[PDB]
Amino acid sequence: LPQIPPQQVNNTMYQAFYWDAYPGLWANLPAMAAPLAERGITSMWLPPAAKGMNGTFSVGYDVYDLWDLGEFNQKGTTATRYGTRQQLQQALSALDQLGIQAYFDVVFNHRMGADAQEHIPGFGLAWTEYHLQGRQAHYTQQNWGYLWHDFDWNWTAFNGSDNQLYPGKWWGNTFHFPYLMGEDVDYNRFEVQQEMKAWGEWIINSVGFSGFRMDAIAHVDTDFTRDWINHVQWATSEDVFFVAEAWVSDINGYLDAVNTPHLRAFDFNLREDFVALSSGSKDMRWWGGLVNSQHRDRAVTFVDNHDTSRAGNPYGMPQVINYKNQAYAYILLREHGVPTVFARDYDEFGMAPTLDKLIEARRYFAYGPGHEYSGNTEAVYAYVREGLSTVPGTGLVMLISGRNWGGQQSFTINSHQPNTTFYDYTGNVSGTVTTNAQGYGSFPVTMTESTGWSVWVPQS
Amino acid sequence: LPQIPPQQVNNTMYQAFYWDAYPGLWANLPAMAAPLAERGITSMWLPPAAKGMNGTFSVGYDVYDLWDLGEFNQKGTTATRYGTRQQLQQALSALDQLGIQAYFDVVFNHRMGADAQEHIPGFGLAWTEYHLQGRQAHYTQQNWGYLWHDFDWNWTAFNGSDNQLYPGKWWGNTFHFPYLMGEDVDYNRFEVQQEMKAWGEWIINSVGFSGFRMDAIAHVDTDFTRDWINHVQWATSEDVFFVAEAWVSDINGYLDAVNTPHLRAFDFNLREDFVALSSGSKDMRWWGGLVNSQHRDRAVTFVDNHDTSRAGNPYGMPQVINYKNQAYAYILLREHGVPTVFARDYDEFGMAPTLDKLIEARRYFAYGPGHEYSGNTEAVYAYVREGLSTVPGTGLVMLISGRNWGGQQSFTINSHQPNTTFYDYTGNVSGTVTTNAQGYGSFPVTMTESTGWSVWVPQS
Ligand SMILES: C[C@H]1O[C@H](O[C@H]2[C@H](O)[C@@H](O)[C@@H](O)O[C@@H]2CO)[C@H](O)[C@@H](O)[C@@H]1N[C@H]1C=C(CO)[C@@H](O)[C@H](O)[C@H]1O
Ligand SMILES: C[C@H]1O[C@H](O[C@H]2[C@H](O)[C@@H](O)[C@@H](O)O[C@@H]2CO)[C@H](O)[C@@H](O)[C@@H]1N[C@H]1C=C(CO)[C@@H](O)[C@H](O)[C@H]1O
Repeated sequence: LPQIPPQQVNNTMYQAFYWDAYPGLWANLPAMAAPLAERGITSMWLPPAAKGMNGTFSVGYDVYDLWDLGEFNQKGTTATRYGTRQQLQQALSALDQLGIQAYFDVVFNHRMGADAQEHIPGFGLAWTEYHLQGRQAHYTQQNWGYLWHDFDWNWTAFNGSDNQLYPGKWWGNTFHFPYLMGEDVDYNRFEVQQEMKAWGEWIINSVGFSGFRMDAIAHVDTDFTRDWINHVQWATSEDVFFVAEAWVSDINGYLDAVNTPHLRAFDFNLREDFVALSSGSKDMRWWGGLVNSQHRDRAVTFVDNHDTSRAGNPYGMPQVINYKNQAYAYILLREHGVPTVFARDYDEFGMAPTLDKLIEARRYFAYGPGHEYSGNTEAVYAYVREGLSTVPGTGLVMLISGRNWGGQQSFTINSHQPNTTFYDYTGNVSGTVTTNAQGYGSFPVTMTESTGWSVWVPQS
Repeated sequence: LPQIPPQQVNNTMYQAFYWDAYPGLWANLPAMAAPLAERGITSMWLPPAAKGMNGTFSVGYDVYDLWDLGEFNQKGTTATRYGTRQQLQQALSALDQLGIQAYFDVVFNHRMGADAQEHIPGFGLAWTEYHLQGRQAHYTQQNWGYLWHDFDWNWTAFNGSDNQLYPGKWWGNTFHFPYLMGEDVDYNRFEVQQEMKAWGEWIINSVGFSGFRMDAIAHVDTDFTRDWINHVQWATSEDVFFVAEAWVSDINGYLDAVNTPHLRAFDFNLREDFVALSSGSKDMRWWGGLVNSQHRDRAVTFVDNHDTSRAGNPYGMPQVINYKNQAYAYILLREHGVPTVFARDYDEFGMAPTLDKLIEARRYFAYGPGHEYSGNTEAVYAYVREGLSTVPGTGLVMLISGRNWGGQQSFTINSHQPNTTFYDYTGNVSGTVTTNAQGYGSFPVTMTESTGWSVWVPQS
């Protein structure tokens, strides 16, 4: 396999959970991640790891105490759904030896599970008194100095609940609607901003994560988001990875509003093309999405996540059932974006036998400039990676069929590698393809759903 | 002085010329560069280095042969205005030794100085026959292989001239008007595109430049522009620098049209604030500029260049007569953008003494998160750099007067450094400032033109 200079290895993200998945994940995470690292996964998005209101039953999004990573006895348990902090720290060390960066699912927008009610003057009853043992232990003046503030999480830490404002509050400068659920956190209050900057430092520099997936971040004040990202980046030696879950109509607008070069965003709109792909009738010449937009460099592409694919389909999203490998090929091999392999696809749906080779194709071959194919048809999409002049053996000519016909079809494509012989890394088409002196070869693809993708890369 | 980690040192650019300046620059450049390296200049925008139509009298923008860097006798001289290519290579070696990156001023849009005319069938005479001895010497099949194409630069390498298209030609997809001057090069021709890629690799990997100032590039086909940048970036092991001279009304839309993360652009709009500043009557609360836009991270800021500041004022631009040190402070110490120090200001106008301390202020202290100041007045702008937690002694509190009243005014500002004693690195205000437990100090600034900027930094 071609050997890539480490600093140039493509980042391939793996979402290491789906809904209700993997109770006790932390203990098992080293084993799960060992083969994934061999394939070419270089980062995993872990489920929200902080204590949530429903204890071991919580997936993590009903977050209670951001400073309690399965360490303190609260909400009925010490461990989270996934395990104790010790098991998490050992998981992080294992992933570290394996070369994998772990991203934290931070839930900034809301809190749930108050320890007691309060009477808020001029308002009434609210579930706003939060005790937060983990905060008491780690958010101390000794640890954080200038970022430490003596204040209690009660109703003055929140904008409000049930889309009603608490006295003297306002929702903030939010790109989406401000209120989603729970007790909406007031990031217009200075002491909360500073504590969150301290927590971001703790997660990277002390706990040992390498980046964040930012839950519902478009419901959160945009100025705080920018200032917290900017603070954590300046505060860390590594280049920390930030990806927004900004599930809005205009994700380009959201990124321009936050206005930090460190923030990426999930490509929600590219999925609509995979929805069309699943029909088996999509015109394979047209592709939209963030990854073909003026923010394409800041795109994090995916096929499904725990909201889009979930038993019962609770958010009513159209499903991506068919042609899923062609969808994964599209996100994995093209030059732009950081792609996400979804655990439910790899694991539960059992797509690992075919996905394994696509992760390797991205890992060891998808390098050099990218080229679109003037010869795309209504039924076949093709794409080229030149490869690396420095690394002979890189480059790829990929083809995907959006039809279930049977048989093959071939396309004359310029690989930009003269007089080079290729072969199909996927094992879907047999034989070789030899290019001519100007770089062109005749590459086939199978016109089926089940095997309708091919990734031709140069022979050893 | 604070010791900044090598990979974190701010980029500070110096445009190493102005109009008609420095005949024989190459021999004198290492001498000029050594003290500037000490102050903190890290990159130098060098004048267009390729042979021009006007020989030793060519600043370099009437470019004739891009492969002739002063190595071949054509246009009446072997050496350019700035020297031989031997003397250029020696200057680049010395810059390497000083840790200074060199940026090549590439002139892609047009050619001038045709050797003979051609009778274009169905058009008439045109000055299109380019002999190009440098191209004969270096653009060879043995040197470049796949990128080498056998063709001569005659009328079929250009789109037209005098805003008139040649037969079969179109102007291309250009953001600005396509025609500026000379023989407009056809970048919609494959062979011309492929040759320019070869040349880009040559400049970086063989001559030893580190980046590019892209002349008149809004007039050049946007798709070539993106493809060239991306090709050169992939073909270079180092992180190559690219700044566009896109002198258009909507620089944001230009950078979105080219759509590569590697391209920066000059912030022409911010200069309009410095024109206002120069009057002595600017409202210092208000600032525009690309550096304050959604493309701020891709801004290259400056006060003047060889087009805006020139004897005779050839393009009718308003001049920044006064408050020039305040302008420089503004572009040098704020967190976004890469700033440019102009040789005409440093040298001819004698600003070196004061610019020396503001360059050192950027090199050594301008790190960590930036913060705007809520208490800006019509007369005073202020701004804070929080500094680095890992490097004690960094950070700064800058203020700039836009008034010439005399005396001093003090401003209560959060420096984000508790219990810290500051002093004015510019020496314009005597004494020290001591911040309280929460980081706030009372920072003075002189209300004058000639001394009205202060840059408070931590005592050592
Ligand atoms: C579940 C999901 O809901 C919201 O997303 C909606 C978008 O706002 C809309 O644009 C709409 O078109 O569809 C989306 C689904 O209705 C919300 O904005 C998202 O942040 C949210 N996803 C995360 C939020 C959670 C915490 O409240 C979790 O429940 C969820 O699993 C997260 O992925
Ligand atoms: C000198 C300058 O001319 C053009 O610039 C104009 C802009 O296009 C307009 O938007 C307008 O506002 O004013 C500008 C000045 O008239 C052109 O676009 C620029 O590229 C050009 N600058 C470079 C071009 C040259 C030719 O190679 C050189 O003469 C000049 O020194 C370069 O800096």
